[PDB]
Amino acid sequence: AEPQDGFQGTRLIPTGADFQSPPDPFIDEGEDSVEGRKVRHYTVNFGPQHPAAHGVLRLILELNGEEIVRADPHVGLLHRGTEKLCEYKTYMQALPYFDRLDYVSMMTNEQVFSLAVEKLLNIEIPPRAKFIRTMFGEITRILNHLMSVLSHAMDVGALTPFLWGFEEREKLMEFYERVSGARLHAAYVRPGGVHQDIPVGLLDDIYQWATQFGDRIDETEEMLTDNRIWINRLKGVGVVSAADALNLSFTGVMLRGSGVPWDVRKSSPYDAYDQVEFDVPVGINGDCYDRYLCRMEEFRQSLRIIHQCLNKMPAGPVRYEDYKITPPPRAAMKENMEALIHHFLLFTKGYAVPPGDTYTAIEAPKGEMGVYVVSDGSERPYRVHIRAPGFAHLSGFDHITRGHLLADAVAVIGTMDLVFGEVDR
Amino acid sequence: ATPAGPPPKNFRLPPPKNWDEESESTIDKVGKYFLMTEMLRGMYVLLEQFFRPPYTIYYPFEKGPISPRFRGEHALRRYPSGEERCIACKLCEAVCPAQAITIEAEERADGSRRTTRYDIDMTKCIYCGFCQESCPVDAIVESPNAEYATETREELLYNKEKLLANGDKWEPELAAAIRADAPYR
Amino acid sequence: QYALTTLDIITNWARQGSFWPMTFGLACCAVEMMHLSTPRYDQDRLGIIFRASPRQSDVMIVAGTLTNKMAPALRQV
Amino acid sequence: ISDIHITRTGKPLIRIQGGRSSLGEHTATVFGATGQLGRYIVNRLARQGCTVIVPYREEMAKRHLKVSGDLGRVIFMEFDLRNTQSIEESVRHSDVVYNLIGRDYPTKNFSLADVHIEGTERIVEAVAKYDVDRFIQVSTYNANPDSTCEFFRTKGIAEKVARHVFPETTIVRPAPMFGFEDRLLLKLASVTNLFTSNHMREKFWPVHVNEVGEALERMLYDDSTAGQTFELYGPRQYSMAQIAELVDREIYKKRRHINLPKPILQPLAELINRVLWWDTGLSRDQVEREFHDQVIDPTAKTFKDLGMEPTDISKWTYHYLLPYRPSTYYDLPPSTEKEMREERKYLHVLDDQ
Amino acid sequence: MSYPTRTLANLRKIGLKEYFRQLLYIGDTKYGELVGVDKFGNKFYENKEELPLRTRWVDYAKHDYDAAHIEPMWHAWISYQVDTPPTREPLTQIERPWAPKEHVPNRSFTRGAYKPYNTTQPKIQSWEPKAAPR
Amino acid sequence: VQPTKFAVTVRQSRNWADAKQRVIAAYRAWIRAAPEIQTMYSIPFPVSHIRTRIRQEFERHRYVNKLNVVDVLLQQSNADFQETMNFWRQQSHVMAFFKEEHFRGEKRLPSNFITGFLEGRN
Amino acid sequence: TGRPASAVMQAPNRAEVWSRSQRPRSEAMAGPRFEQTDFDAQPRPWAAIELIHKQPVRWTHDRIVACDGGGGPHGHPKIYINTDKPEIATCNYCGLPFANEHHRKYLESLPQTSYPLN
Ligand SMILES: NC(=O)C1=CN([C@@H]2O[C@H](COP(=O)(O)OP(=O)(O)OC[C@H]3O[C@@H](n4cnc5c(N)ncnc54)[C@H](OP(=O)(O)O)[C@@H]3O)[C@@H](O)[C@H]2O)C=CC1
Ligand code: SF4
Ligand code: SF4
Ligand SMILES: [Zn+2]
Repeated sequence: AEPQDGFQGTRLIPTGADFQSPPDPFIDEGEDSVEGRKVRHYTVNFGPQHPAAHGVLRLILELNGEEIVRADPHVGLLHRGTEKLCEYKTYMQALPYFDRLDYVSMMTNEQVFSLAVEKLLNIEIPPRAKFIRTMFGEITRILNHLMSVLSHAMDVGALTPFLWGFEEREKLMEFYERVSGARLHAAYVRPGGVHQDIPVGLLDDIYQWATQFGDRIDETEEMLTDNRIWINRLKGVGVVSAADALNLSFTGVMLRGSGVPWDVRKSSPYDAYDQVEFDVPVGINGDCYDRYLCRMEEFRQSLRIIHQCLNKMPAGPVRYEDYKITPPPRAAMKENMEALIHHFLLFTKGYAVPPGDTYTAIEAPKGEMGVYVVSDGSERPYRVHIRAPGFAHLSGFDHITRGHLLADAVAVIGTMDLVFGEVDR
Repeated sequence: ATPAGPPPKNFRLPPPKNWDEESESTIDKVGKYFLMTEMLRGMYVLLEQFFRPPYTIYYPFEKGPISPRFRGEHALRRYPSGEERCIACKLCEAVCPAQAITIEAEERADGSRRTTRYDIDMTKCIYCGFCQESCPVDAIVESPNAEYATETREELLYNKEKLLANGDKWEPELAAAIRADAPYR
Repeated sequence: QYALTTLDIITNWARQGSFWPMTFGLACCAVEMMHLSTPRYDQDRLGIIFRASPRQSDVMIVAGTLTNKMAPALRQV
Repeated sequence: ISDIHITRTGKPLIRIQGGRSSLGEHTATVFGATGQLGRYIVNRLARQGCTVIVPYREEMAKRHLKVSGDLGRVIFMEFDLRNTQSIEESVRHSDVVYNLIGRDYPTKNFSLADVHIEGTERIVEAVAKYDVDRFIQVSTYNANPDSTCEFFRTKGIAEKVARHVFPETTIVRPAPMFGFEDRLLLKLASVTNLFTSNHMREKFWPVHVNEVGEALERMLYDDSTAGQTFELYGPRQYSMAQIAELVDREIYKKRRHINLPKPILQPLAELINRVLWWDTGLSRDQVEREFHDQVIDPTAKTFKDLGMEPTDISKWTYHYLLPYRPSTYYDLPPSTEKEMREERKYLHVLDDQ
Repeated sequence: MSYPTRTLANLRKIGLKEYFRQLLYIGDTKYGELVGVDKFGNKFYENKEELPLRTRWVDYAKHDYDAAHIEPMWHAWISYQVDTPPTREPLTQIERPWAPKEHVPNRSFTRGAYKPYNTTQPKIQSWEPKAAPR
Repeated sequence: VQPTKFAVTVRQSRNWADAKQRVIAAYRAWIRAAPEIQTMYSIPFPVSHIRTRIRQEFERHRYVNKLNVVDVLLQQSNADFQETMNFWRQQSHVMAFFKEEHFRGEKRLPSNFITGFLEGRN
Repeated sequence: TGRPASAVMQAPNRAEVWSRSQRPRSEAMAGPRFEQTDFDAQPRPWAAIELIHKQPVRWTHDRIVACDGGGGPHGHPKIYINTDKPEIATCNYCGLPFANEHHRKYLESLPQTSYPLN
């Protein structure tokens, strides 16, 4: 009989406090005396004006000398109301909003929204689209790890690998511009497949880059992996146990670094990841050094997947073949009545999506990215909620940093793959 | 943590090894420590790069590569006769994810369906190509041009005059880019 | 007159030759901005050095979406 | 006070009152808007959605004015006061023109008469050629063409020229204004030593620059302010010494004035102005100006006529000078016995670190 | 980064005057075959033995060189968007009497900067008052 | 408390007696903090003027007779109090709370019918 | 705000507006924002209405004529135009004029036509 039952406050609702069980005491392991003197902490604001590791980050820390007492990240400096805007857009019009969430991982961001909409559309995309999206997925994973690992290396003082690897970014950004017409915000992966087919000379150009990328990974490992300064900066820093990582909502490398073998591409396969072979790097100490080694090995497995996609690329259409969902080819639209109508309706009204809801998750470069979409049967989504892995990771910053040195905070900010378009949305 | 079923073979790590049991000689261990062998190896890598060709190009005398699909400055196009391609369908105004296009239209003096206002707010536009994809006559296109930074924000409020002039200037690129990519569109 | 133009040329040559931006890298535009310091374009070849604090900087590059929550910080720097 | 304003020449202005995007309907030119006071009139007009024409000399100096208005509202024009084409290109579209052009010192290029008398005369002649509705001419307190002081004198003739060419000229006589970026409160609060040949005994009624800017806006709205004259001053008379007392009382620093005598300081003030290239706050006609004492005309409209009540400068020293009071831990007054006792509840060194 | 043998060779192929002039704008010692000239007077060169993306380059006609001075179709060529230079490009030969005759550079920061305006009439027209006589 | 400086765990009130104590407790903390609020945001008003605003905010909700609604208002008050006493708010946020500092005034609605009509709906 | 011909002419090839809601350039480029400006530098594309009417009539004997703009996939959607009325038929996309040969003598009789006829 809520909420009038609350008008006069009967039957308080049970909290988690009302279910605290006393531990079993048998097996439970857990004057002007100067010991009673209190210690005053000083509270320091870090960011966003004063330089931080990266992004729009106001990090408010309570310190005891050099040690972190409380860590309090203030976010929303990049909260742009993306989730509300999506309710005033068609599904086509909302797709570019996903490029701008994790804005170094554009195609996998648009991949997760395409898969969720495809699920409510009840359509199976063509095999060539599946292989193109998987291929661009691992190209985007390398682009992300190049940004993440190297800028994390640059934050702790290692200038040079960032320069070397961003030329690799330039080469892979050319592939993004060749398929779409953009360096970053491709809007390439759409529900139904991909916008347009790849130009006839792209696969060989990707292959030529693939023959030399292993050396680029190796030269990066020459400066960091065995370097004793790098090890002393990362080993034993930002430790989280396997049990707490699950309870903190950690996904991806932040979870696999603590020993849990789990990859969304393996557990719930999507696109063509069931048709490709790859290994999952897993750490054992749950620290920044293990997470660095997992990400370096993910470079090699991504390249290994890309080579398989180059050889397994099938022929056929790249867009689902129903002009009620995907736009017809321009020659069809100018030729026959049916195609022109379907072109007109898809670009003014949009396609109608059957009502319902779904939670769809992928293994994004920064961990489990998910999207929760509610369809009301119309051409605009009723609700779009985005699950960003960086949001859960930064929410754990206090748990992993309390009691530790202020001089290790830059290491764990970089060990979390943190882009604040993901965090704030 | 592990999947249901029996533990994966050899998932449990063997017990830690004591200092005594390390399979590495003292002289090698002491030598690497005092001589900093892995740091010397990393320095040697830099000298190898010091004698490799740099990747730098000398912009604006040289330019980076762009594709026929590249999405830059907007333009309004004509037919070979010079008639406007635009017929005020409003498909680009409806699909626009950022509401950057504003259009008004009536019958022209000759009775043709044409626009009277065609504005693009370049400070609202997200450069996604949706208008160019939605246009049934190839009227709105994105040119390859990207070098049009302006002194004032008002210079980025393009009206129909600015857009038709852009199409007149850039038409040979616009036709070449359409020529190369139209088979894939 | 000619003297004052000469100092004008000299003082302007120094402002162009050492162009030090304070990159307020708010979002994805900062990624393209970050690619100007990389080997392909190498802004350092022209004298551009990115600076972390506004005190050492001559130019502010606002590269990103400015939210209301963030605007007071931008005005402060 | 309404959605309709009818201008002197009859134009009806149907106005949508609001903020940045609204329709104020007025087109205004503000000469000398790049100075201390020009920011408060330009800001007030632009944020009502009025079009403000800003003639400028230095580009980097006027950059802050654009923020006031919506797109297309603040318009900049390159101008020289001896380029007539530039003055009347800046004015031919306006229905109100503010003349805020003044200078307390002579320069190599402009005598006080060149910038004030000849300056006004070119602007006022442009106003009459295009039939601008309201020409508000800003002047000085003590403006009198019979004064020995060239400042007051050249502000006197320019009043007479403006009223002759354009009889409906509105003359505004502000007293020395304080406020943000003023030359009263911060000048006292900042310079280590002042060369004042009168022991800071000149008296006047300081008025907030904000209220002068607001007053200028209020004359635009009422057609009854045309052909009028406005002395604009604060409630209470002060002297440079008494205001310096307030300044010192707020920044915890002691003022020190050398006070060289007039026959020696005045020629030196001339030399410094002819060899240094900036406003030194010191010049021959400025030393003479400090012996004069602001005398308020009794036959001139005041803030009363505009519905305003000026605030006293002592209400504003703390606000405007707060960022100049030291806040180092070294400077707090001694700890109370309450403070001495609580310190013994804390450890004051980390021995483990 | 030229290297000694590259710079020494290009010096011999170009001479010291040209070498120093090239050092005054591009800051390198480049030599190649003249591909063509655009309407503004920019000269375009090709050399396929250069480093990738450095095989095409422009010598600007104007001392205050700006990237917007490049003729449209040449802009595609130098950015590797096409391989056929405008000298052999048939789409540059279609006669458009409306096409701008002189080159259009970026006009920002000058008095030729584009001024936007409403291109339509007011949506509402007030009555024109006509006081009927008594 | 434990999470951050002025953090109050969200709890329902048991009864109207419980709610009244919290409301008076919330008011007491607010008007006590008024001297600190002035010097912490350099507010150009006296503590008297600030403390009046506190009472009016509590008086807009004096007539609430629903327990669940009170719990909502109490949670809002704690959230506003924490973000004020922690220097999380900026001077722009606190200054916007004082309705006098808007350039169109504080009497932002017409006094009566004829003043609003003559100006054009206010 | 405009004396020169670029500031008055609606287009280089047409003085007058070609739609009723079109703002005349003389009023559009007037006001304070156009004071210190070069007017020849402003974008002034040619009027499309004047150019299409220089196109000669494409004569045909067939009653129905297809038009797609002539670029194949690079033109407009293919439509079919009826030439049975004794007048010049115009494509509703590209404005191209079409006429049947049956009406040539009456169209040649007409004092002035919308299209050159030759
Ligand atoms: N401030 C005060 O206490 C008092 C001021 N007044 C009068 O109030 C008005 C505004 O005062 P305030 O804003 O404080 O003065 P400022 O000195 O701050 O600004 C004066 C303005 O005049 C312009 N100007 C000066 N000389 C010339 C010139 N030769 N040609 C063109 N422009 C010129 C300046 O432009 P630029 O920045 O380019 O130099 C500047 O914008 C002036 O008329 C002044 O005389 C009178 C009594 C008291
Ligand atoms: S540009 Fe194309 S899509 Fe937009 S109104 Fe013109 S014809 Fe229609
Ligand atoms: S590019 Fe995208 S955002 Fe810009 S006008 Fe075209 S549809 Fe709108
Ligand atoms: Zn046609």
